[PDB]
Amino acid sequence: VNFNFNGLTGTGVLTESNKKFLPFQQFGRDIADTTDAVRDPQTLEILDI
Amino acid sequence: LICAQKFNGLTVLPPLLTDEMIAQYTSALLAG
Repeated sequence: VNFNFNGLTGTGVLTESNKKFLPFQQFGRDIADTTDAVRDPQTLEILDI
Repeated sequence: LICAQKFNGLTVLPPLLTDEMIAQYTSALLAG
């Protein structure tokens, strides 16, 4: 599925939350400069891309 | 880090001979 969160776009498949993040943290970009952990800005959902 | 490298189309390919057949070849060499 294509997805668009907070203006930033992309595509792929989705997985539920497994990490912990930080109380204000919503962006989970990894070592390879790739978005793989996002947060829903309307309900507290953390997702894996 | 391997899957992140794989996901941008930089796909590695497995060797034709696996490790167990290499071990079998070496064991045959030691036996001979």
